[PDB]
Amino acid sequence: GYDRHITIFSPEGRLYQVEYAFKATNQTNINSLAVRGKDCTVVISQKKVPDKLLDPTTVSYIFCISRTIGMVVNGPIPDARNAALRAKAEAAEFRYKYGYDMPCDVLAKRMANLSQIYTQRAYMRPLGVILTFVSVDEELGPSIYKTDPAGYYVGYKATATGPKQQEITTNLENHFKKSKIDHINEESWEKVVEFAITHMIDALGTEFSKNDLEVGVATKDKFFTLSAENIEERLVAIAEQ
Amino acid sequence: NNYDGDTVTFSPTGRLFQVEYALEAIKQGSVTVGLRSNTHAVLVALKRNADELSSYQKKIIKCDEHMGLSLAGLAPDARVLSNYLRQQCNYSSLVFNRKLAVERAGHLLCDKAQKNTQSYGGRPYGVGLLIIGYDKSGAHLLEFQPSGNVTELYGTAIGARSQGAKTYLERTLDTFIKIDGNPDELIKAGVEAISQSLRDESLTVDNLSIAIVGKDTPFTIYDGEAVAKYI
Amino acid sequence: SDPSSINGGIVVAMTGKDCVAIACDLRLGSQSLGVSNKFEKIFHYGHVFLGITGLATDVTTLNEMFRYKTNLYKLKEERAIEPETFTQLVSSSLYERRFGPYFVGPVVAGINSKSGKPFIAGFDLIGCIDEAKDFIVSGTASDQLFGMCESLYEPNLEPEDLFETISQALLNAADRDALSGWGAVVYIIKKDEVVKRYLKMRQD
Amino acid sequence: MTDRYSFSLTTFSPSGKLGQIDYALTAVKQGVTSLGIKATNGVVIATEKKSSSPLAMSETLSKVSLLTPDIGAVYSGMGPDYRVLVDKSRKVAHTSYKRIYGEYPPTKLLVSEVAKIMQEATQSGGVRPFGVSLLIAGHDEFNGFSLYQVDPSGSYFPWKATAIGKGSVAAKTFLEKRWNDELELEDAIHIALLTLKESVEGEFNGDTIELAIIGDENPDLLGYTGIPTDKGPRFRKLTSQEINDRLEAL
Amino acid sequence: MDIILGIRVQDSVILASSKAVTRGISVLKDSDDKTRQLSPHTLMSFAGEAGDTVQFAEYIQANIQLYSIREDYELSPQAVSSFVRQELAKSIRSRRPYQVNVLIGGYDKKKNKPELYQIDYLGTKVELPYGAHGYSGFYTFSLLDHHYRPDMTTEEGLDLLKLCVQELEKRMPMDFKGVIVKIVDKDGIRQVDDF
Amino acid sequence: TSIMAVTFKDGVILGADSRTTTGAYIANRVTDKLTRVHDKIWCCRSGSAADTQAIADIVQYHLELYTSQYGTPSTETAASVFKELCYENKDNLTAGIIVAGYDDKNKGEVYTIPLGGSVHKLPYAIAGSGSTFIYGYCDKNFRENMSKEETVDFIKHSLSQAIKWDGSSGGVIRMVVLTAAGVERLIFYPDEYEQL
Amino acid sequence: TGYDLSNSVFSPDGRNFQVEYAVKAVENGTTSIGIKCNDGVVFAVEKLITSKLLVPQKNVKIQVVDRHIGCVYSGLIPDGRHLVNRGREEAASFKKLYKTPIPIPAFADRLGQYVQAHTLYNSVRPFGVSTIFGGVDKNGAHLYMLEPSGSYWGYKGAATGKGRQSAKAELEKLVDHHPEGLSAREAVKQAAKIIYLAHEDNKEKDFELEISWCSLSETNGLHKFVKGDLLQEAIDFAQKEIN
Amino acid sequence: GSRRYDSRTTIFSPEGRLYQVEYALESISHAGTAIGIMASDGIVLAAERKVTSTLLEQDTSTEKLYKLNDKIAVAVAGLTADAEILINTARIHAQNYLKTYNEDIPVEILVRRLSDIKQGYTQHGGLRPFGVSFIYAGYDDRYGYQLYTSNPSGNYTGWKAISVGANTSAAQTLLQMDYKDDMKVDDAIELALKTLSKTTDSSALTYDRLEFATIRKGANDGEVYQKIFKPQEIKDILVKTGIT
Amino acid sequence: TTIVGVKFNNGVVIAADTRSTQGPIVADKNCAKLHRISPKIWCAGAGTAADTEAVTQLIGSNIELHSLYTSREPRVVSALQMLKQHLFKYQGHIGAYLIVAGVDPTGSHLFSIHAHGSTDVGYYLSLGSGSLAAMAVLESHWKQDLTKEEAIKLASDAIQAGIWNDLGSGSNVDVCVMEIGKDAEYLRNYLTPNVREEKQKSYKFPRGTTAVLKESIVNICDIQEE
Ligand SMILES: [Mg+2]
Ligand SMILES: [Mg+2]
Ligand SMILES: [Mg+2]
Ligand SMILES: [Mg+2]
Ligand SMILES: [Mg+2]
Ligand SMILES: [Mg+2]
Ligand SMILES: [Mg+2]
Repeated sequence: GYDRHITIFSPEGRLYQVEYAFKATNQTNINSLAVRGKDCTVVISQKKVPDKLLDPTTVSYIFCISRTIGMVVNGPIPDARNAALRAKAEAAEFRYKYGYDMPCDVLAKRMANLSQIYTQRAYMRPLGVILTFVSVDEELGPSIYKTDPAGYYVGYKATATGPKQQEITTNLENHFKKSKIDHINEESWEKVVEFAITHMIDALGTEFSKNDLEVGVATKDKFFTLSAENIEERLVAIAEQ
Repeated sequence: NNYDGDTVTFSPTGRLFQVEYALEAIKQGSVTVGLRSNTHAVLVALKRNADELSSYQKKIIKCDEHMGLSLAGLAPDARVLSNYLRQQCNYSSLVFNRKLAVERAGHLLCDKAQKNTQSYGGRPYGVGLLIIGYDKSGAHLLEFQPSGNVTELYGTAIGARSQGAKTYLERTLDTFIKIDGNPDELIKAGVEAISQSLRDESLTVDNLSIAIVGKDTPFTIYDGEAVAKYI
Repeated sequence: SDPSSINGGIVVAMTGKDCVAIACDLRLGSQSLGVSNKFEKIFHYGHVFLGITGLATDVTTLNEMFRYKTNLYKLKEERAIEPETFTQLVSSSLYERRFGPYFVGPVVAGINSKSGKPFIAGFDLIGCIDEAKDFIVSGTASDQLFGMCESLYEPNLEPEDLFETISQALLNAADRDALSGWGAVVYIIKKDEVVKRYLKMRQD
Repeated sequence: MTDRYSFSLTTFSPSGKLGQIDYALTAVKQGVTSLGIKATNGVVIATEKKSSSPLAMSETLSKVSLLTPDIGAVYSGMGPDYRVLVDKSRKVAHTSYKRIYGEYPPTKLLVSEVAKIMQEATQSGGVRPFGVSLLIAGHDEFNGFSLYQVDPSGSYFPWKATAIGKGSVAAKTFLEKRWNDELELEDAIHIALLTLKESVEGEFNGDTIELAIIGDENPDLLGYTGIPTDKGPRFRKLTSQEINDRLEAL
Repeated sequence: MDIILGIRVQDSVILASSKAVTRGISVLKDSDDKTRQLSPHTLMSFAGEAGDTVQFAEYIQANIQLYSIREDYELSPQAVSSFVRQELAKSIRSRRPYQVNVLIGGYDKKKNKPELYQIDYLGTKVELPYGAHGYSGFYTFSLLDHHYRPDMTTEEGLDLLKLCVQELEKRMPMDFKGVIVKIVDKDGIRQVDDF
Repeated sequence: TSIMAVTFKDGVILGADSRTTTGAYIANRVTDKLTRVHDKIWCCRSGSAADTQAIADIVQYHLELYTSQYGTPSTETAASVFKELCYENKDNLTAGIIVAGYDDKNKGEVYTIPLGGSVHKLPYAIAGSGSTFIYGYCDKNFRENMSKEETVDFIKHSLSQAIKWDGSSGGVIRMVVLTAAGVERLIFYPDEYEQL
Repeated sequence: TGYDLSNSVFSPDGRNFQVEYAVKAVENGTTSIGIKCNDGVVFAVEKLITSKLLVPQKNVKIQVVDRHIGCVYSGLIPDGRHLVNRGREEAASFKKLYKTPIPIPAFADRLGQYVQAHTLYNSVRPFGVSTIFGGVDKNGAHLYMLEPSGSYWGYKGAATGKGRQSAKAELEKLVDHHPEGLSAREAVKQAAKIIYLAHEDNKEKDFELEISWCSLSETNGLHKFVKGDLLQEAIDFAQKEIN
Repeated sequence: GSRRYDSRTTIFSPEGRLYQVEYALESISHAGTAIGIMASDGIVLAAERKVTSTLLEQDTSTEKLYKLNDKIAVAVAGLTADAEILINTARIHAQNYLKTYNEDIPVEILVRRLSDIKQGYTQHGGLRPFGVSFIYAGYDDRYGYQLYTSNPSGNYTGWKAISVGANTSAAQTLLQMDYKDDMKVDDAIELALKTLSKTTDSSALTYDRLEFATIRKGANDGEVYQKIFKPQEIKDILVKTGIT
Repeated sequence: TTIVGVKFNNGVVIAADTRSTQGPIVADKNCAKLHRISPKIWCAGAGTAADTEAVTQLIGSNIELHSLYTSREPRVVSALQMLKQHLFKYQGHIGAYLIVAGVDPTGSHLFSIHAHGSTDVGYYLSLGSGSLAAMAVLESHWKQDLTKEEAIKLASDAIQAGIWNDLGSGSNVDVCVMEIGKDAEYLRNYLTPNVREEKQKSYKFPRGTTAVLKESIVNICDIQEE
């Protein structure tokens, strides 16, 4: 039964350790969601601080990889930070070697290649995380690229990740079946964030306070995360409509 | 059981069996006692022969002028660890013109042992050590276990039936700690402590090993005729 | 002292109508001392011709190296290497020794077996390709060769006129160089026959 | 750390089977169908863009890849394994050929290098075989047009036409009926589309099919003018629109 | 060291090598044999830098003897000379090069021909009817150019050699203490012990 | 080369000429010697153009990676990274670098890193071949806590004199102003500064 | 099955059992705590007195990193020492390159990444310690706790070892009954109490209390051991509360 | 750690056999039959391709017969990818020898080096052996025309006639019967094809399922030529020897 | 050698003379010095000719691989950054001096790079032994907002100044024009101001003039069949 323990093929051509790494991805019981505006890319994630002894400002699964690229992770925090440190090193090295900022899709490919290696080389385990990279690319515009433990990656109009990803996904598909466009037709990122939160609320059937969410926003030339108070202002505008 | 094939494996209750098996080799070793006052520190060790044609295995090793140890378990592992100690004492003198604090020596041994408990291909050391020394903060006694645990003590014993001596020293603590400026009395008390671990055999002139270090006393080993005075 | 003029020697190549020629002297010396009058400096790998002047040990070494590489090339590709491709291979191989170079002046000559186009090229010791249409020269009498070739050469000579031109260019250049001469060979190269002619010349 | 798996993970079993290679071929069998057809004046390679979710932008996932200006590749099996092989194949076309000879390698030799890489993953320490079969199409001056299949073992074979993956047995049969030595490239494209329709479940259009050709030199894709002898890449990827144009006369 | 000469006649190769060994101010020896038998029908004479000459020659000899045992076959003189050349070419770009010049005289039993190869320390190889290293050629080549014929006998070769050594003894400033002469032919290698 | 950096009440200003020479030939007369290693940490370069560009690019890399992990670096930290490169590679480098940056806690700061790779925190710094001619002038005219406009004038008058006397210095005077307000590039042409 | 025999193997539920077994070794160790206060942090630990022969005050468990960070841990003591040695190398190299002493969040990730790395391969074993650490930097006080999986978060208060449940509950009370702050001096006393309260679950042996702290006002932002009078005082405060 | 997953490819069985070598030989026994026959005036190599398809491009295909240099060729039986690794190594060795000695490599020396490489994989390194058996056909001026085989153990032997791959027992018996020392190349050709015709698992033997080659002195005056047969030329020789 | 680069409205132009020398001797009268890093990134080199070619090919190769990997068209800053880090590493021992010009999705660019690894930006540049003659012309006639036609004229005039006044430069003018949103046009032998005049006399020899010892047919074919 040792084809179960290391990344070699089972008799049906499967990699069980990769499949079990996909299962670890939902250990945190968190859902996230990414959407594109005209000028921006928004990523939101549930924030759960179950212990009262925690400093909630340090509890986060959103990372600022470079000045332009943000990354949200679905999976255990140690593997998430391992991926985050690596992506930061890769993006900085890219800029040094090639003289321009690493595109979101290129970083996604690079991290997807690293993941592929762990599925082929026996001594390295796969990381039990799914990585969603966001930016406003200078050539391609608003961008979402997502990587998984199989080393698969692809670009997205919008996407969702976590235990309830299917509900959020179908909710998003239905909106785009309606609107018939690739993106949220909205000028300000504030309104794209409001769309994102609204559609998560409907799809999950739950209500959010300012401490139940985490929001990252990508614009031309910077990616940033919102404070609890910026999110509150978002929640307030949603309620009043 | 399924978890004792190497040092790199925890049991389901969080134990490291290879380390515990290394601890077991010490329990089989011949008894050795250590104790100290405020001025001197003494090692007493019962040496074990193979038969009546054979010599008695030496148990006490000098590390520096102000430091040395006794062993119980795998003797070649003691030779490796004591050699490492000699080097570290030596490094401290050559580079810093400073005698290595007995406490630092304990920390260095702990870290050396630990590396062999966390990586593949290694094995834990299979020896326990009692380290005495006199440094800038007085007399010291350390107990080293191959799990990497090092402990500073007034007195102790390790090896087969050390428990007897260990209780004796626990009773006598308040008396032997005050034996300042009288080396012979401190040894006597150590010889008395080690006698509580004897069954069948008794202390003879090629059986007994004593070492002492203190205020104005370099680490020195007494064997043979030189222990007659104490039997 | 200068490694590229210890042994002496010259090579010249020329293009004409549906043909190329490549010629060389036969001298090998140790400075003033003439050692051998049979040291040929032109080699061929299939239908591609390579002349090499300079330090003779490196001449020998490079011939053995390109024989090696063109033989493996043929086994893998299942066809003989062409002049344009070989030229790039020579350039690459020389530059790979950028900081400990072979002291040579190679010259490539051949006809592309597909297009029928005549081809020549020259290199410096470190791989720089000189791709002249008319003629390429190399060796210790290269200045003299540039002089002869520049005045004697005209385009589109027939094989047997080209022979006379390149022969006279080599001969009279060699006679004004102390370290060149002692015999000469001339290859006339057409798409399916190659002729090799040894010239009669003064032996001082 | 240090990689301490310095022993083979693929080994012969008592019956002479190399287990991991067979299991790699099984993974290829589950893969989406891809095929190639050789014509007198070109080669066509095609496959289905099976998108995982409709929110995925499937044009950002390239199943057919340029390896050199005159050589392209498609696959069946594990996509991520394919993606890294393409990166390595592109690099080896330069390091072990273009930097030496100043020209791109002929199809068979690049295939040979890819095959070697895949063979080594079948014998080297601490690795599993690649779980993909490749179809590599290309043109070069002295060999003309060619089509090769490369398998997990590193074995490669030249084909007139073939298919790999899911519905390969049926597709190969379909190709045996229609292939002849007088096909022009448009005829081969038409057959490729017909063949591919059988293994495709739902939507069958320019946005769900990926198709490329090795054909005529495209000087309009070169990016510069003024060197008569440089005439442009023979590899071209058909647009969504070009595919749909040919799906009417189908 | 100093003078080494070789001449290939009809059916044999003759190698002549000086006997003196000089350490600066004194002649340490006047009977030194500057040659090694590489195989039963191949002989190598050598001259160049102290220590390196003998180290190189013995290293070559060891390698050829190893080949002979492994294959139970004697390499042709041409093959031996190419091996030797490669080693010297390899050495010239080394950290510290062998400064050694050699002559290889062999009888090829397959082609039934004597063969003489001249190789200098750079790895410059040439096959010759007669050859020398250093300044030896400057004094002897004009005599060899005059008298040499490809159909000479062994005795005629030796006489032409005496004439060469006599010219060297007349015009060369160094006293090289005569030469040791060896002949390589179809029956192997022998020394001419009166010269 | 003439380069300088001056702290003032609202932050720091860097200044430089625009000439780079190959012997007596002016290879570039509009060089930019003021280089960005972080948003509000800039440096002036002197010595080997190859060395200082290489170092600057490496420091920009280190600080970009620092920022990703630990947030905005201090000016002191930037100088420390420069120093490490200059000190450990002193045998192979000819670099004289002035580092100037703005913090909100620390305000404007200036660090000079001369040839040997030592570091010196100063209220202002001058360097390059042309700096020798303005040691007297700068010492007499520099005050602490000048206004933006006084500081622009001090730098303009100083580099004007350096340019006048040093043949290796010349062209336009470039400046970079670093404050809480942001980052402002200034340029002054020969006709303005020559007649001061 | 057999998924639990090798580090870095995912089980079919997506778990690394060897890491979970490492936690068992931690849960079997002595109790250690950390309390974040207004301008600093306090660390305390229970040292079991195995015998009268242990020299009191002489087997120190709390460890300093650089000059501004304290670390305490429960589980396998040598694993904790190994982790602190690595921490010291990481702090030294940071200060070497960047001049400034390592920020606490930066330091936390350095330990985090190192501990996480020991869950990637079967050739190493996970760390058998949970580590509570922290100190004062230029952005204030920080308290972290780090598990064998490499997981860590910032805390208001934290506890690990055999008496972790008791101590947590005590920590939860302090957080609720002081929503505006707790002084460094208060926190020292409270730390003593909570250890004394947590010692219930290790009652067979009596113990020695050990405390340290870094406070911007009380210690100038440097890590110091609570010794002498101030220690005795906090011992008294604790003794009065268990009656 | 990693020891657990180590198959130990290089150990003796209790009987003193190398498991992996035995199992590699078992693999090879399912490969297409290859035959080599030596005459006084040349050598024939004939090999059967493993079942074809009508869409396989034959005229550009090479699965069995490989040129090592101008005087030496090999027939392959086993894993083709493994064979190509070894073939390229042998090609390089041949050129190294030519570069060093300025003489073409003697057939045995090339065969010994390749066999020594195969041997190494059975004694050290913990890697699986190459699943390949070779038949070497070549010429040199010492021993003239020579045939050798090598297998995954790295043992090699010389032959007048030999087969590898499928049905070697049957093939060897047939060659043992009809082979004669004074035999000429054109007879050896006929013998090889007849032997494959009888041992094949196919219904009949046709041009599209064969690779064929000869090494002949049949080249103007004392020199050797290799001839890898085109598909049309195999079709002609099948007719000429009356098999189709 | 004379080489120049000139920025204009919607792009950049580079030009070079065509003489390559061996000391004081002209080896090639019509050398092509304008090399391609990528389709729309071209460069020209002075200094050690093998180094400029080698370094151009190496970075051109890595640029192509980078472009394939990123699915983006190559940038001039990438060519620049890779060249300067390669050259800096070798401490000036690779004697490559280049003007690099190109257009990419980011715009039009013009850079010089020096053998030790320093780089410079500008609107007009020159390099080589004729660089001072060329720069005299560029400094006399260059203005902001040149049209494509004016830039080709200015650049070729700058090369001409090198051709006539620098002994190191000669023969013809080659030009390459890179306009934004268009294919780069490589204009080989854009100017031809130096045709060799016809000689006074034919030096064609009567056949049989040369004395010959031996003729043989060389076997260029492989081993014959049968
Ligand atoms: Mg793995
Ligand atoms: Mg002459
Ligand atoms: Mg003369
Ligand atoms: Mg002469
Ligand atoms: Mg010579
Ligand atoms: Mg000036
Ligand atoms: Mg430098």
